[PDB]
This record gives sequence, structure tokens and C-alpha cells, in this order.
Amino acid sequence: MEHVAFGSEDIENTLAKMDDGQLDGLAFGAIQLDGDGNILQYNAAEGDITGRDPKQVIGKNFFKDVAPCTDSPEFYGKFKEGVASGNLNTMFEYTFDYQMTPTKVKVHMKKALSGDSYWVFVKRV
Ligand SMILES: *C(=O)/C=C\c1ccc(O)cc1
Repeated sequence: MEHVAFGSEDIENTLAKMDDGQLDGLAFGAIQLDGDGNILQYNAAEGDITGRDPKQVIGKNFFKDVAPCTDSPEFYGKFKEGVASGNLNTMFEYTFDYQMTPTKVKVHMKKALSGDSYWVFVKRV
């Protein structure tokens, strides 16, 4: 495993060194999005939670195509505000229920170290 704890204060620094293969060693789901919500990275733990095949969701838009549960002011709304402000660091619980058994998760969204990229971290609660 890669020893990084969910919710760690310097998580963006740690994950900046990881390739897709290293991301797959995290104890929690991790998705990297561009400013438009397009999926840049999607790790194995997330695929384990949602059932989606990581290779197949990369390049798709998270909010429009992949995870319409999140297209709401409570999730998407927060993301868009963060993108516009250039700053984002928020944690909340949510339920994923599209084409799957309803699953309650903890979500942490944080801006990445790189300019126009954003992390969504996910773990079961
Ligand atoms: C609602 O959010 C439904 C599905 C979904 C699929 C993949 C990921 O990663 C999150 C959510």
C-alpha cells in the first residue's frame, strides 16, 4: 500500500509524486478532475466502491456522464465555486445511487498542487 491517510493536511503534496499505478495503492478512492470536471485519473479503490472500470471512465465528464448523482448544488455546485475561486477544500458525506446499490460515502475535494486540477477523495462510512 501507499501510506497516506484520508483527510491528511498535505495530501496534495504527497499525491503529486504518484503515477496511476501508485494511486491504485491508496486505501481510499481518488479521482483527479480538470476544471471542466473531466476525469484525468481514477483509482482502483474508487472502482471498488462504484463498480466503474477506471480505464473506461477516464476522459469522460464526471458530472454529466459518469456520476449524475453529483450534479447538484451540494456537490457540483461546490466544485464549480472552487474552480472559479482557485481554492477548494471541503469534506462532506454523500450517497452514490446511479446504476448501483445506494452507497454512503465521505467525500473530500481539494485543489491539486498543479494549476487546473482537482482531487475528489472517497471512502466508505
Ligand atoms: C452517482 O454519483 C453515481 C455514480 C458514480 C460513479 C462513479 C463514481 O466514481 C462516483 C459516482
